[PDB]
Amino acid sequence: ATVNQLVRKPRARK
Amino acid sequence: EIDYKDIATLKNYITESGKIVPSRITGTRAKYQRQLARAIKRARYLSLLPYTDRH
Amino acid sequence: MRHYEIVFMVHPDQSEQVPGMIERYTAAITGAEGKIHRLEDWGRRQLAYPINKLHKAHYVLMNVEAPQEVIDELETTFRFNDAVIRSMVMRTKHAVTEASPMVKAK
Amino acid sequence: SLSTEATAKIVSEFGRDANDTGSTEVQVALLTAQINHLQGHFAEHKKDHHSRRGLLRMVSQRRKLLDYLKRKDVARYTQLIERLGLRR
Amino acid sequence: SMQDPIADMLTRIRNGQAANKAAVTMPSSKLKVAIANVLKEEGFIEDFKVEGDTKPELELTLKYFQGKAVVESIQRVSRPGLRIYKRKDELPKVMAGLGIAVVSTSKGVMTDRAARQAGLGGEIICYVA
RNA sequence: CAAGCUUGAGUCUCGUAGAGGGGGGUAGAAUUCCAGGUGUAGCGGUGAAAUGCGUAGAGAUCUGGAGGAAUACCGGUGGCGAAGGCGGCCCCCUGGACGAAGACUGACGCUCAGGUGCGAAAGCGUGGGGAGCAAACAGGAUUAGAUACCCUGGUAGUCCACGCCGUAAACGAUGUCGACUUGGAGGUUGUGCCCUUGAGGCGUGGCUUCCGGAGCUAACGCGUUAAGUCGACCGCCUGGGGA
Ligand SMILES: [Mg+2]
Ligand SMILES: [Mg+2]
Ligand SMILES: [Mg+2]
Ligand SMILES: [Mg+2]
Ligand SMILES: [Mg+2]
Ligand SMILES: [Mg+2]
Ligand SMILES: [Mg+2]
Ligand SMILES: [Mg+2]
Ligand SMILES: [Mg+2]
Ligand SMILES: [Mg+2]
Ligand SMILES: [Mg+2]
Repeated sequence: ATVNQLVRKPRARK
Repeated sequence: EIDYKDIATLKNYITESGKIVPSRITGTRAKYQRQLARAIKRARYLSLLPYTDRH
Repeated sequence: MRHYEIVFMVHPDQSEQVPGMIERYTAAITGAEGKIHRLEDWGRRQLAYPINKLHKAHYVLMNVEAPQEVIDELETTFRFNDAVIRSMVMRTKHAVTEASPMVKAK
Repeated sequence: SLSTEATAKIVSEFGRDANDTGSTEVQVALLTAQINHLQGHFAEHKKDHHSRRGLLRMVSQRRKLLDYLKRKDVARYTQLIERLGLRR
Repeated sequence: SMQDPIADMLTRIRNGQAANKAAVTMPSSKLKVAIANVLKEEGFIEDFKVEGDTKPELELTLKYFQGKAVVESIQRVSRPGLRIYKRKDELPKVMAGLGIAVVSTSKGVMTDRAARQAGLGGEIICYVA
């Protein structure tokens, strides 16, 4: 949910 | 403020079997009720009030 | 400095040995800057329940203001002496000087 | 923490007057003497893990207060670290 | 905590507008004056006063229609976790041009309607819908 | 970057409450064992019985002693602690929480991947300890069989020291912090003023439960302690089974 979380690891596409 | 030595106050707060009457019956404050509990437990060691009506 | 209320009861067959233990314990307290507030002798007193197969125990109530030097030795010599059958100490809130309800009726 | 004679004297040791009690250097000394007071306690009482939480609170509190004086004025920082025996 | 004070300002406006409050108070700052004075000049609120100099306290007078919310909703856009910036031709509109978008530039705080004559861009503050 | 300012976050004093933790003593019931006394045919146990115990005198009662573990009543959606949790009393050491009056430092803060410590009980290692309860097991009923249930016993373990193990329906099935948004019934804990004219009247912080408006929600329900409106940061999920 947090944009700063996605800096470390993006959303994992299946 | 409350103390264990005045046993006449403690006789009004116990039963005939030495059981401690809770604050539901007497309607006393909850601050004194914890203090009256430990004040009897002081007097129970000093042989001032009986434990049960057995002895 | 702490404020102690010291309760100790004496074996009833040695009830005449009580004023000896009053002034021997006091001289060790007051020499090390220990104050004293209440010293009340009650005599024999009826028990709510028997202890050590006895009745009519002697009661002495005390109040001692003193540092922690006396709290090490005095409780051990209570357990060392066979005269004191029950020893009980407690910390109070202030230095107090007030007669007990036992003295005020007797 | 301590009594009145131990608290008020160390404030007068590191403060400019009796009113200089809220400053950071006093707060280091209040934690420095307290950890030095608890050196012999936790050696005998290693099974007291609940008072160790209060000990680790004050170690973490002293580390954060040393980081404020070090980043602003290092002259007062170099005085207090050897005056109380820090940096190990 | 209070790390976005403009978002704290938008929270205190949106609550008292919906809960029929007559007037609200909040801690003042320079930037909060530069937003509420623009909203005063755009018909969304009524008046603002300053109180206190060692603790600056800002006050806002609410505004209603028949007991109905004038400011229906307001949306914080940029934030300390994610900064938002646009150019002079990428300025977004609110409700296709009905609502205003508070954008602070070097020529002070103005709207995107007022940024057309100014020709500048910068930080988007809030969508006054 | 520089100089600041005080409401954030801290510091001191005066205080109050609490099963907060650790260590060392101590009390009295009850359980069982053992000693003695009086005393006699069953005690014991279940839906009903039996195994088991007892004429070497059981059981019951009374006196006296030993050991072990737990703390009735108080005791309550009561209190405390980061959580698991924590309960006889007393001493010693020690931790945080909260309130009043001011003084003082001047953002010293929030949050957290690795790292670090705590962490129910079972179980594991070494050495103690042993009442009661009680896996496996012994024995008797039950039954088609009883492995379970029920009953009579009983070891490991439960206890302590010293470690290791680090998982739970470890749950409020809600990560933490801050800002705001109508309210009641109470509880707990303080403080300020008031014909003190009663343990009361009036305020006002901390903690906590049950109702309930707007609002939110898949429904249940939440609803100033949010699951309402928002910000700061982190963890985690991507059909079921495989797993
Ligand atoms: Mg304290
Ligand atoms: Mg017994
Ligand atoms: Mg100043
Ligand atoms: Mg093993
Ligand atoms: Mg069985
Ligand atoms: Mg073992
Ligand atoms: Mg798990
Ligand atoms: Mg529930
Ligand atoms: Mg409703
Ligand atoms: Mg509700
Ligand atoms: Mg899968």
